[PDB]
Amino acid sequence: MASGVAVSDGVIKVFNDMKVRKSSTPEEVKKRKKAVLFCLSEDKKNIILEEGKEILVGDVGQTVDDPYATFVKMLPDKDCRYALYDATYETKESKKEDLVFIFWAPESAPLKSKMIYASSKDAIKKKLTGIKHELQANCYEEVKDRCTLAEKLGGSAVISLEGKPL
Repeated sequence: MASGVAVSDGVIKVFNDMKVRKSSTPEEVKKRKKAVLFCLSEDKKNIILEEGKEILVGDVGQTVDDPYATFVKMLPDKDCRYALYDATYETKESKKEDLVFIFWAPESAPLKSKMIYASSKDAIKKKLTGIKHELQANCYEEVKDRCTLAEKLGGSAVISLEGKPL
């Protein structure tokens, strides 16, 4: 077995909402996932998503002050996983959102949950179909760096990455 990994479909199901967003009123658009932290199944060969690991956007104003912090927070270097963060920044003109597949691949992760992901980075995109943007890091600094997510929107005119951090 070369490509030891098989998405559970739902990965696309939970992502289908990220690509299309799926909003309407102010009581919904706010409840948008700002970092769907996925993860490998138990068999260690089935790309799936998590249930208790998915940050939103409205949280920034609800109870949370900085979602980007929640990400790396539950993004240890020993837990190689996937993620799709939304570049909800505020440039000198208006706010924008660039879906960036935050590829959490900590080189120091467990080989028993890393050899797959690394060799699965392509299996995942097999369904994503060359996702628009993305960001893969192997360090808390690289993942917990505001400038990092500001490297695919236009820092040249970004007065804020979250209306505060920048």
